[PDB]
Amino acid sequence: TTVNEALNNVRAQVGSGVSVGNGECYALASWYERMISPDATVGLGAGVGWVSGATGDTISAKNIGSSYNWQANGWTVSTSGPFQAGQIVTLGATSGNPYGHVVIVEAVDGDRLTILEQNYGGKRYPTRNYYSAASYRQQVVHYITPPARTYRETGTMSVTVDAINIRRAPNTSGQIVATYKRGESFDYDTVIIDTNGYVWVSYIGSSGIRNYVATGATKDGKRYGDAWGTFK
Ligand SMILES: [Cl-]
Ligand SMILES: [Cl-]
Ligand SMILES: [Cl-]
Ligand SMILES: [Cl-]
Ligand SMILES: [Cl-]
Ligand code: NA
Ligand code: NA
Ligand code: NA
Repeated sequence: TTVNEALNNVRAQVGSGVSVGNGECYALASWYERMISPDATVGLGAGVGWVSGATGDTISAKNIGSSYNWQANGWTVSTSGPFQAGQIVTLGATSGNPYGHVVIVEAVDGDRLTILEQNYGGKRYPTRNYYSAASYRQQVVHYITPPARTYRETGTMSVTVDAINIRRAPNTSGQIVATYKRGESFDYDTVIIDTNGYVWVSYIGSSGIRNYVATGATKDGKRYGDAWGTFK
């Protein structure tokens, strides 16, 4: 899995309205890191930090750059930019939240940052927001720069999000064939569980080609957030 592929996976969370992991800002970053460094034994994604760097056995987003051993896994940390696609970025504390914030940089276009984040404005699900880099950099603490189980199952999925893309491959740049909308139901014959990625369901489509539908995030082989529909 490349940075681009992990990033594409986070992009595909946008619009789901469904929390990754426990809904905190750092759950999105943790999932993202895990996709890039799936075999790390220390770090945020691995759930092992310096006990000295935290208080009350709680995770504090503003301290994520100093509470976890990022360079153990080949990541680099800086207090200076510039912003780059693929970075994890931590932000200082403000009125209301003593723990600050953490996000993922999706893209940079001139002064425009495209930011992927969870639980920014009470919205405890992944969203895409735009910011001015000249403004945003003033709140940055750290810039953190990066370096499937399959089985048969005959089931029916009922979709409980606005829409899910249908794809020709089980990855998030497999280009859209169509979508399934909220409430709609469809049959599948195969389940694919990314160790760190998505639970996919799959079937052979009308034109004889196998199709794949993502149904929610996975981390370390288990669902990491609510499913995007119900199953029976
Ligand atoms: Cl320690
Ligand atoms: Cl360590
Ligand atoms: Cl701070
Ligand atoms: Cl289809
Ligand atoms: Cl096929
Ligand atoms: Na690794
Ligand atoms: Na998708
Ligand atoms: Na494709």
